[PDB]
Amino acid sequence: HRIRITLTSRNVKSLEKVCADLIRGAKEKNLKVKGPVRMPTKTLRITTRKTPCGEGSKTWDRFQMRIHKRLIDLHSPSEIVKQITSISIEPGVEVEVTIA
Amino acid sequence: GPLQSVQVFGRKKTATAVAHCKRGNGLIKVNGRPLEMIEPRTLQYKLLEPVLLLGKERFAGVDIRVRVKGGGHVAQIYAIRQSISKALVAYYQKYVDEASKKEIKDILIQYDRTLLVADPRRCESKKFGGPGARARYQKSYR
Amino acid sequence: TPDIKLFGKWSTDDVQINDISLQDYIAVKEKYAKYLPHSAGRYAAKRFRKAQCPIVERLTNSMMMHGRNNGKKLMTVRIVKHAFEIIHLLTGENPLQVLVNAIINSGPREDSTRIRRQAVDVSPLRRVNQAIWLLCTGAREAAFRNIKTIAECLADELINAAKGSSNSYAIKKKDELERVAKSNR
Amino acid sequence: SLVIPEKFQHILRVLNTNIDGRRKIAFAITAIKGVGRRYAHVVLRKADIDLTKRAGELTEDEVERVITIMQNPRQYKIPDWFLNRQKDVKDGKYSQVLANGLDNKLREDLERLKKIRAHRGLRHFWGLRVRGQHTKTTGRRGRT
Amino acid sequence: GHQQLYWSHPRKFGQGSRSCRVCSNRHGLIRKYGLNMCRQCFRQYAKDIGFIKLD
Amino acid sequence: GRVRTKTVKKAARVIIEKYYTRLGNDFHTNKRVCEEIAIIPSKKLRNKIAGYVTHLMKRIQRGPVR
Amino acid sequence: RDKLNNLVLFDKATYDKLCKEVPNYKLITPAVVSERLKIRGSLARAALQELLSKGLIKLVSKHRAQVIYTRNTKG
Amino acid sequence: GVTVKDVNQQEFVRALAAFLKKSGKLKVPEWVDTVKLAKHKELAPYDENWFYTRAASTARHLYLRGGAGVGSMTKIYGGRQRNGVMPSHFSRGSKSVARRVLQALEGLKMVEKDQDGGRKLTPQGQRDLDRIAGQVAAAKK
RNA sequence: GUUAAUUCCGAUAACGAACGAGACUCUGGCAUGCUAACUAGUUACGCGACCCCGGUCGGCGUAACUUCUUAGAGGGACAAGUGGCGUUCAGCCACCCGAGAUUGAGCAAUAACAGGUCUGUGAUGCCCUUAGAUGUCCGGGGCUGCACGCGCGCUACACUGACUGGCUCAGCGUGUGCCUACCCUACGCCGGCAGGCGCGGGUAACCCGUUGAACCCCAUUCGUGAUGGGGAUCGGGGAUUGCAAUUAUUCCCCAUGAACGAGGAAUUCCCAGUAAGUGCGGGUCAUAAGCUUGCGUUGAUUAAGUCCCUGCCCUUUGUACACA
Repeated sequence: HRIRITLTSRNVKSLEKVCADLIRGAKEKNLKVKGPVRMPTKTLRITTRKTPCGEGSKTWDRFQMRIHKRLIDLHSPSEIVKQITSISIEPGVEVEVTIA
Repeated sequence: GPLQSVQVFGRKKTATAVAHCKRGNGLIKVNGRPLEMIEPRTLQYKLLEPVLLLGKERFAGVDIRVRVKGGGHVAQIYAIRQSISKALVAYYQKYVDEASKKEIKDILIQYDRTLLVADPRRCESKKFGGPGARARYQKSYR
Repeated sequence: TPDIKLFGKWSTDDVQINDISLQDYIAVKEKYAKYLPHSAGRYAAKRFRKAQCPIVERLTNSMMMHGRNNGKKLMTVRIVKHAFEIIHLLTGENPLQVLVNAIINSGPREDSTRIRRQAVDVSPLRRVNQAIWLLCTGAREAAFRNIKTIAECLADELINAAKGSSNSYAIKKKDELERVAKSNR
Repeated sequence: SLVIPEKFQHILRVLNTNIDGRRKIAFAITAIKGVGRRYAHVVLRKADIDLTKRAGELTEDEVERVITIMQNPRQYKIPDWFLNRQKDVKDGKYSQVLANGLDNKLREDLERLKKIRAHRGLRHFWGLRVRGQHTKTTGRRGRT
Repeated sequence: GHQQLYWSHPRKFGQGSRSCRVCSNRHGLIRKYGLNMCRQCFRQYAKDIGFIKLD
Repeated sequence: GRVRTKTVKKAARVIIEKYYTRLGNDFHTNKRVCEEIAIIPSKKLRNKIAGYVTHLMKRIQRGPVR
Repeated sequence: RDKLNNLVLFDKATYDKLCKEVPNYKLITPAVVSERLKIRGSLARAALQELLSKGLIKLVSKHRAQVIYTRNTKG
Repeated sequence: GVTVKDVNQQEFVRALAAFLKKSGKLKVPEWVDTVKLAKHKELAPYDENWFYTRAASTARHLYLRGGAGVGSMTKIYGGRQRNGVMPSHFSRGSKSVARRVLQALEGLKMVEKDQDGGRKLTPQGQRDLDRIAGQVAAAKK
């Protein structure tokens, strides 16, 4: 009955829209819901050379991929969770549903 | 009766120290140990600055317990030095009259800005092509 | 002591600044004296904010030099404290007064510059800077490769500069710069 | 107690090498070849010797005992990880060698490498680096 | 045999067992996070992967 | 170096020309007024425009503006 | 060019000089004692420990690098 | 009374080393007086009874925080690995010396092994540590 | 005239404009206000342990909460206010209030370089080889070679230091792989050591890890001696990774113990959490950082100016240069 939703996303405001839609769906379906917990973000850092060869001034890139993760707990059976998570999905957010 | 819990933080570049004031006796300790044994021991007067500037009567009724994480030695010493003063100012603002709070704040501002205002100086990032934030590697002509 | 500030065991008062040219640039009286000269920073952000820094903190910050010692401020506070102890146990007077007299008797009143060089007088803040640098250089030169420690050498340099017996390296370089400036004018 | 006593020797003759008595014992033993700071501390700790004394107040039967302990590392309870000739080629005996046999076994190992004509012996005979160093940029003050 | 000596080399390690997944060369490999590709093609396709120069 | 550019100045002149009655003297009032009347995509540009509006209103209270 | 010929232990004349003139010095510190008596700094520190055990000099502030001793009180 | 946080630790570890000198039943190994305490150290210690002082330090570290096994002991006794011509780094301490410290403090009851690994400190050891803390407090009064 | 700026004020054969700069995005402190937290803590308790009612416990669990932790909407600073200088316009300095009254990075205009890359590509044109191959594979060597010089770095030349114990503080981060055969490690034993053996945890705020990192703090040993600085060279031995270490892959133990006493002309980088000291992460990695890129601790001297040297940008002048 304690079902866990993990939301992993690259974009910020799309993930905010998805988690706000999940909050509004849980509030309209009237179940005991916890707050969305923000795991700390991860900045994938890549430092390579701008030049294909090694001839010139020593320049370096900083490729940054910022990934984000949130979690939402639900006190509800599995049919309610599948009914919520089967509606209004977008490619920016990956959803992981854990039963236990 | 009412719990006079006052939880006030103070921030160095990494060192964040949170002082906790309540009603009690005149004892001040940091991470369980008092101010008498905090290494380096040369900065004992720098920790006893608010006690010597405000007297023992103003600290005789307030117990202070500080949790400490982050920073270095001097960073944590200045963090607890700022946090106990800001916690005393917040306690005297919340639970007693504002006039004595204003006078103690005037004494602290006339002494040093470090007791109340945190420093916004943080470590500048190292750039590519240099060993530090501003320094560059040694250029060789011909 | 809520009324008066005790610099270690030393009082803020009983400091007789003889030179009227340095009464604003020596910040030791009643406002910038503390318990220990160690501090956080910010004194070198503005141009004339350096003058508001106390002179014991300026000696503390100028002592740490030459690579291996840059960044030991607690350690040079220990040096300055034990040097003040040696100054009091030799002279018997206030070591702060001995240091102020050393600055006054070691700061050069003229210098040479390029506009063939011509002699011009210096700013009082520049004279305090030159006096601190010369006495620190003399203390480090006396303590380099010697049994006599850095605190004893800094104490001997400040006491010889306050006495003016032409034994301190700062006094010798002050006389050398005065002779060169009298020559090329 | 800390004044100069009688029988104070300035130059000790221990294993055909002069020892200055002005230095402490644990670092004046180290002037002898084949024994350094760590092995000197181990010998002076495994023998009942207070090492705070100088190298001139210690007596002649006691330094004969020190000589016997330094010549016999096995029988006076010293383990086999302070020895500079673990698993010797000729006798196969674990022992610490003192100031003459060190150079003797060093030149006998060089003679063995010369006799087998290995690359290690060839680099020793040529006077070059042998542990795999780089002689393009370094090694200039020894050769003209 | 030819089948016994055509693949007698252990390729369990080294920088020649692994290669790029675009160029299949053995220089400048970004093995971090399973990219397994050279830095020039990484600079070429960082916008398609998702790496962007923020700071 | 705190010098305003033409994208701040001409837009602020158009704002004061079209909405002189709504604007006033207080910075934290006419800042929100310029936010509500003009679509400014950033707080920094909004603060630059509001500061130049306050400075032009000071010029109006001092005298005529060309 | 120059070599310091410092004594390692006490002579009789140097021990009498350390018992006579050293408790009359304003600075009783091992570097000054070694410079004025041509002895080791460690021997000077050992002599200071012996004078502390005897009770002729007065400690001011001890430290792992430098110890500070002075004379007896006047009154 | 008082705890060990009211007590200056620098003389407190020497006081518990003197307590272990008074007791003298820790069953020390044979190779104490010949071993170097880490892979990054250089000399043998100047003090002949460093084992009792390090056992005192082990006792107060396990009083302040538990769950410290051999890896945590090598971390707290790690230091500078001075590689010589190469720049120096950090290196852990030696495993076997702290392991023998834990075997001595398990042979006579001052610590006790805990679930999910680690060594906790027994109430008998807490009794002895607070009594010697009161001893150092009465000495400094 | 002013500005870091062709940034604006203002005259004006100009007017309307466009790129760049500015503007923009991200990073950093200011929030005791909102949203949230059993993958983070705080305060009160129920206990348990110890000392003489009180103190401590990262020892356990819970009635609220986000102050410490994290990330979202935000807000906050704009020359806003005062006093001077200035066409009273554009702007500049100081100051009260205030966390900032100039943080840094990315992008960065027209046009050009006979700059580097065909050794990044199954991006490619021309020429050459194509079976005794310049295709490909296997075995070994070499890319490390050494009378010499140059460039970037590391270690020291010491007592402001070396050695030995005690104490005490982080964040960038990374972690089990399509092929891929190779992860980070808690804890207990064997050994001084590198390491070995067993069960565990972790696809990552869960486990390493409260990331118990160094300089620094305290107490002995040293005594101006190329000495307990320094660790080059070299011998003997023990393990790890790999099919294979010999030209010592790397790590550890003992021993041998060189130059170096602050470095000439000349030259590199920099002005605030900056230089510098110091250590920790990623890439190269089976074994591996004397490199590079990020991060943390301690943390200054001196300057708020100049064309003197080296160059750059507008105006005028001269040219017999225009591969200038």
